[PDB]
Amino acid sequence: SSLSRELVFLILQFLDEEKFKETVHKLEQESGFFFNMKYFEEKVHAGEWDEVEKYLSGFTKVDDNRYSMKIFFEIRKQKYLEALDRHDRAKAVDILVKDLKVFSTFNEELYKEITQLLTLENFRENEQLSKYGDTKSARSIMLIELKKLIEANPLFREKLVFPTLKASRLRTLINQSANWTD
Amino acid sequence: SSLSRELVFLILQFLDEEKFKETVHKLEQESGFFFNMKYFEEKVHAGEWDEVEKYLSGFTKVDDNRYSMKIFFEIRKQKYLEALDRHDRAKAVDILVKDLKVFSTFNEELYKEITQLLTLENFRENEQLSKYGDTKSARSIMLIELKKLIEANPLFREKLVFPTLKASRLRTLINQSANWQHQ
Amino acid sequence: SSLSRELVFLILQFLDEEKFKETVHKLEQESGFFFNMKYFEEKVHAGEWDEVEKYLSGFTKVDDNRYSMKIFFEIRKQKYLEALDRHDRAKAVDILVKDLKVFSTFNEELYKEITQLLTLENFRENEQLSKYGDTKSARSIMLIELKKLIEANPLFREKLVFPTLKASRLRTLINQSAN
Amino acid sequence: SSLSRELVFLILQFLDEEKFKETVHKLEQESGFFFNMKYFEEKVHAGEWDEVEKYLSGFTKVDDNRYSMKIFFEIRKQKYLEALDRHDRAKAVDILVKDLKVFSTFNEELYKEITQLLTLENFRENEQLSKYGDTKSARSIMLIELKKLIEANPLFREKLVFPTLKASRLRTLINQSANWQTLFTD
Amino acid sequence: DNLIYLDLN
Repeated sequence: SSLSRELVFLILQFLDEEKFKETVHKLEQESGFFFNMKYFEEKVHAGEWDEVEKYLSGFTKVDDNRYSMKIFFEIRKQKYLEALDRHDRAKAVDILVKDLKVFSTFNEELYKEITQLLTLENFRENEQLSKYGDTKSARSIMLIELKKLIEANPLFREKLVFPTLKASRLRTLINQSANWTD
Repeated sequence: SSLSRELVFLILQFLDEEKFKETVHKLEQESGFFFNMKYFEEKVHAGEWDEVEKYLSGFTKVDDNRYSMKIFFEIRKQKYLEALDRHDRAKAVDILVKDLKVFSTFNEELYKEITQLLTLENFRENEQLSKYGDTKSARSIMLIELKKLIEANPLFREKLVFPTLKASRLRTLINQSANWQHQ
Repeated sequence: SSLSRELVFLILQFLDEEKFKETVHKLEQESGFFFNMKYFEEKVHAGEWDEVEKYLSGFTKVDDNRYSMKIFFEIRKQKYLEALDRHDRAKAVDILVKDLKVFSTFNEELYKEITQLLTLENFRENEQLSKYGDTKSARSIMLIELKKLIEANPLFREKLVFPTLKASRLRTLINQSAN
Repeated sequence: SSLSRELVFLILQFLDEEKFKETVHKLEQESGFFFNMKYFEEKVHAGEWDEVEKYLSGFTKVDDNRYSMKIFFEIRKQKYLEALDRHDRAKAVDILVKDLKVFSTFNEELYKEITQLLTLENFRENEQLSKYGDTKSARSIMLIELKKLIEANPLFREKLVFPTLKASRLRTLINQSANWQTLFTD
Repeated sequence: DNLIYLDLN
């Protein structure tokens, strides 16, 4: 219902005021009603890729449309690059097969080119990546793209803005029920 | 406030009814108001020791009292044992020093005796652990010991039972509010 | 001196007769005078890859010529595919970079082509590798190749036959000295 | 024969003079007639415990007597301690169970004490191991002990000194055979 | 001002 939906938001407001950080974002994710930009942003910077994909998965799947396909590919690209940078070529190959391979069907050559970064001494030998700066510069610069990709995604375009309402509305409405457990 | 407190339960009830399983337990945890027993068991059987320990953290720390201390100990011991059984001694060592070493001060001889299980071809050579049957049965027999330890713990004894009330109590109160006090 | 050279063979024969298995071959490798084809055959079947290349290095470097160039290539290629078979993708890569990458300058596309075998469920899905059976076969059908390659290689061609001589020739010449 | 045995020494000399360093040592090992002390010290300092234990295995097994038993024990202990130093506890335990677990039957309680060194932040917290200085110093200081154990061991005591003889003795006898007559056939 | 094909850069 539309009733149920707007109750979610009230509850959300409450949790945030009770400093229940985790519970807030599990709700956002499971309800799919509000995508917390500033939360997403923070998680990207931290390199929490398992959580990042998990939170996204509450709002869209990898193959839903063209926007979210690139959003995912982009994350699983950076994940693979950092793996490469810390020279953990084991985790890279794992990433390559489990995470990046689903995008090969669409782009067979691109996948081969991503696979060949494994043999380079430093993947910045590849000219298209010679500008990749470090972990921190690269995540933020990727984050910028992601904000755009999300805000242009139709599945998100109605969910990014938290409807503004009075401080502690849920406590006040509960108070109206007490004026009117049990 | 007790107001805010009870408000959480209404939410907890709303969440459960909307099949927001994860958010339910995240609130159970962070609020530390209700301890879902059926969830805990489900996780102990699933061997989600990380989640299990993370869920207990919302109620009690490892050194708060004697009951909680044995609770954590047992879980880490079991984690330790499952590592030995898949012959991942590397992981077993990591657990022995990272998690279990905190209990060495209280019982030096037990830590040593637990330490020495690494050097065994099968830790069932120790007669006290010769009754480890398999991963399922051992989690099960331990789970039953854990239920006892929790239900006795003073920090938990008043947070085990969910206060009974009307289905969709929050949706009722809110539907009241759409009717109320604007008229 | 050629004196010193022929003295080695005496010693070799001496060493073989005394059942000093490791020493004989260290002597072979370090002196580079005789290439023990049966030894080699044994190691390549047994999959002792480090040891096979160690032994070889006594007789030829990777870039010495066309033939020895392919010989090291074949060995390293198998060493790689074997790693893929046992699903050890770590070692598969480690070999791909440390061992195989030296040939990529010579054949870029072939190297890319070998790289991409990592992302397959089973590398026999490459139609040129669709006849790879099991380790045991693949080792032996490659051993034949090596044998032809070595026997054609100039740096080996005059070192593949052990000069036949009377048994314990070294103990007899020692006897001539005590007399 | 003692003949064959003494021919080994000539070959050894020759091999050494031909700068065939690796072959020399394989012979010493497999024949078990001469134990190269300078070479042993060299590989112990370098820490090649796989090569060190392989070299000894040409002259003795781990349970041949008291001296050799303790020699293998000291080696494997140091291998275990170094693993604790680079904090590779994975390998430490591997060593403890594959290499050091053979000495438990003989020393039941020492094994428990050694085992408990894994749980320590730094094994020098044990008083008996509080003197372990760096890798270089402890290798060196243990080498000293090994030398004493090797020189005292009955299986080595007669195999420690290379019999001195005229240079290229083997090249000389070959020439006497050529004077007496390729070398392959007369 | 946006461009959503897949590539390295």
